[PDB]
Amino acid sequence: GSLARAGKVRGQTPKVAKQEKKKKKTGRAKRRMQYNRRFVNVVPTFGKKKGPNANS
Amino acid sequence: GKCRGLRTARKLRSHRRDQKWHDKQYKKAHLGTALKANPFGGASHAKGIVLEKVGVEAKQPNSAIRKCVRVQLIKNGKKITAFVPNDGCLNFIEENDEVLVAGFGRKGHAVGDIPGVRFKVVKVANVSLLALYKGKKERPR
Amino acid sequence: EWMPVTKLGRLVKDMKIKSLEEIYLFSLPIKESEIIDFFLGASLKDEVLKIMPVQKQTRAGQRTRFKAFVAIGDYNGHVGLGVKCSKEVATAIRGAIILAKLSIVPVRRGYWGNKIGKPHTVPCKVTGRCGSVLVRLIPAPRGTGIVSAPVPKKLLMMAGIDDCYTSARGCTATLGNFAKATFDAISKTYSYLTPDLWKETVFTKSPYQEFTDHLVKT
Amino acid sequence: MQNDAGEFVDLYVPRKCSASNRIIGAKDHASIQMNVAEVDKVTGRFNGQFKTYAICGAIRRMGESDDSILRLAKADGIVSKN
Amino acid sequence: VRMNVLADALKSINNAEKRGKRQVLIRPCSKVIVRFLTVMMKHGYIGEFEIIDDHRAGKIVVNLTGRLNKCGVISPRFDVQLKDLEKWQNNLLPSRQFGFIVLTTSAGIMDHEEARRKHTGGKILGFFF
Amino acid sequence: FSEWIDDLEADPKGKFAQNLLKKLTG
Amino acid sequence: PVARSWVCRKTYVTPRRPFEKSRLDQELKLIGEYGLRNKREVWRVKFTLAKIRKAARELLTLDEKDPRRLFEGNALLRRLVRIGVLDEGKMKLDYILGLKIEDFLERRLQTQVFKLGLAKSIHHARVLIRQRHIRVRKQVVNIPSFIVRLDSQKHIDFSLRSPYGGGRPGRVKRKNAKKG
RNA sequence: CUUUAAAUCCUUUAACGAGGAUCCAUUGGAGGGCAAGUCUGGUGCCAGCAGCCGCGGUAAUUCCAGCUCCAAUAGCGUAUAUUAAAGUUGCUGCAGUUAAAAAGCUCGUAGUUGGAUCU
Repeated sequence: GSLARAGKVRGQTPKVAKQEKKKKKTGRAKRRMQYNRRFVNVVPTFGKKKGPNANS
Repeated sequence: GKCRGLRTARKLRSHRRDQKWHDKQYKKAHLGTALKANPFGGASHAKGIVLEKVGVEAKQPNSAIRKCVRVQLIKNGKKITAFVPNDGCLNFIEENDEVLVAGFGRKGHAVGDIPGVRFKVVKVANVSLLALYKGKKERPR
Repeated sequence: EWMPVTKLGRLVKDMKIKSLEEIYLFSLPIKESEIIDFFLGASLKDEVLKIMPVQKQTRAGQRTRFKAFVAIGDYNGHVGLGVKCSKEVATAIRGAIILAKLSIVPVRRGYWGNKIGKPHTVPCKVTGRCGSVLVRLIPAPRGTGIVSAPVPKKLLMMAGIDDCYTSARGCTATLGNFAKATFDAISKTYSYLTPDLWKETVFTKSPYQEFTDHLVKT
Repeated sequence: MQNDAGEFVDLYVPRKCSASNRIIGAKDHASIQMNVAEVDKVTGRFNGQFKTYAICGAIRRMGESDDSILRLAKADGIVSKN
Repeated sequence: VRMNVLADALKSINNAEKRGKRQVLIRPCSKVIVRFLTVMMKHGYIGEFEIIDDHRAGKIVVNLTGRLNKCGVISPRFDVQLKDLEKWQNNLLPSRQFGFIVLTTSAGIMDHEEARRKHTGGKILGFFF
Repeated sequence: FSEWIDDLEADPKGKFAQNLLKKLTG
Repeated sequence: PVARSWVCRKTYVTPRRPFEKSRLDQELKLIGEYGLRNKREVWRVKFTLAKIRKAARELLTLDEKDPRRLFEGNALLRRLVRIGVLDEGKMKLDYILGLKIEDFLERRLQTQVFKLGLAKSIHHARVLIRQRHIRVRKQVVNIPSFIVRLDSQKHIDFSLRSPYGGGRPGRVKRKNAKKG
């Protein structure tokens, strides 16, 4: 029941700096982009209905 | 069966009113013993002073030491055990500092592994634990 | 190539039966899914309601089979439900699709208030029961849609019901009983005697009698 | 059956039991539709006509299909009085 | 003991219709029972019936046409205004296209549609569909 | 496609059980 | 005591199920088709349609010859055909129940100035309205959710001070022409 | 200018004001419920996560991070109280053989209920 280890994993996690990327769209433009990605073309599909974040 | 008569309104209402007392939620919310035994006194949050840091052992299926703090509430001097949610967040707490403590989300019930702990620390030294956790704010000096 | 095994299958293949409704009119059991493919197999959509792993305890382990609950039906006036259990999920789904085709029933649609246009809701309040699960369908005004849980909503949409109120009681968490109860409620739509069905029935020639010569000579 | 405009909007008109008038369902496989051959009154032979009686599966389960069919035939003149 | 002879009559009719019988015997009879049966008949739900006169209280042999789904009594006889009639119709009737709620009003015993036509409330006796 | 079906039959009551059963149809 | 009025109301309803995939796809399709900003606009038009439908149902449960039914049904149908959602030939109470959400979304100023050829797309229509380039009759209208009446459809011009309809060059054109 | 008792704000006019248009949107999540990754690195029943079920004991879809993804969006999370969900207070409309439950058994006043019949 020792409290000696309290920030063990967060303390020992190798710090990685977030990259620099161009800003995401906001408001109506982001919704337009989502609608375009999901309803305009069938390029990102396979007939198997894969997921948006498929790492395979 | 139940009474179905044009003049049975009094009997039906009385039966409903007596039988409501056999509902645990109704009896809890309409007796006053639960309100008087509630450490917060019916409030949503309460400020207290940390008396010590404790490590509560998780329930039997799991194995961990949940970092909590014994805090004495300013409103009534009652001693409670408040969970310090995130990791390394017990390091942000020092002895005899003021912490704002909320419920654990289950309305007087223990939550998850932590046995008998129904409160969690929300603020320490007038700074939220989440602001200290993400580096947004630093402990007052 | 479909080679019929029953008299009804032979009559359907030889274009003697002109619709599913003549088969329904005489309550004949449909035992070949190719009949359903012939009559509706251009608008039927299938949907796997659930894959449920069931287990049988044995001496040296649990034998695990998978039960596929699959709803089917063109989204106009016809719906079926099929439950098939097998050691393989794909085989279970195939069997469940076949069984849902075999159990397709006609759905009677009615009007909530005034009768302008096509029927859009159930003709009356119907109730289906399956193992403590009670599902009640109540006629709803046009444009309200299906006010139901997702499991009965799928079947009500595949039945062609445009709008309907529903009530559920019991252990609806068991998807199989929930689906079977709403299927019973849907199938009871045409078994309900409403005053527009009081007209005496004009009996016609049954498919086995009206094309007996064709069956003999083919 | 009928909408306001008067056109018939049903998929089909289910038949009713000749005994109980209750609707025979689409998956009532214990229901029967039996034809009784009509006979020429002088020759006593099949004239090509028949009387059609539909009995639902409930009546057949109750064992009342015999009585119901006998009564339907009696009312049609098929069965002699008494 | 026996109370609400209309309840017993409607229960007998319902149980006989469930059994597929062509006739049902109702005893004892009453003015309310006869009026309810007449309201039922004008809508074609039961067909003709005969009142057997025994010199204490009547009996009724009701011919049954298998058009009746449910006949029921509403006990107690709640007093119903024209405003609450729609709520009662929604609760008790299977559809807005058929089914009748029978009420006793000062104009007599009649279905809910005739009560609306005569612009009167009353006490709900029962329903049939 | 059948990848989820096949990995489900390996461990019907494993860690990746509710996920795969839902991924089949939901 | 203050003269202030506290009368207000929420103009939308949050869905009961937050993560229903079919509802998400339908709302996203509406948003993309009509160039809306968020789900709250879809829910707003849904709330207006639902309130109209509820009023229509309540009137329909009345007696046909009841004077309140005549008066309020006539007013409701008149408003619906005034904003163009309801056809003048279809002016019965039960024809209100058959209206969709796209019927009301079509009457938005954004959709109208996209349809009348004023903008190249629906998002260009939104940015045109928000940038004070569109006027209804003589009034410069700045709200894309502005619901256009039938009698106001024929007057949607390109403003008299807009660079597209009034010929005063904008900041960018003037600044570029200065360097030229 | 207008506003207003001086004023401010909104509205109106002119000037300057946008290419990382850096004039840089966030809050929670990504096993199921419940939408969205068994991608990579770290840790190794520890630290922690987790409303619930559960994840973590060297290949963690669940901790800590990076990336990517989705949910609402100038908002979003948390605690408490409360309403619906709850037909889990049941008048509508629940239950009481075995899941919680009919008094050991009758009598009995108030209470509730009460057969046909009169144009």
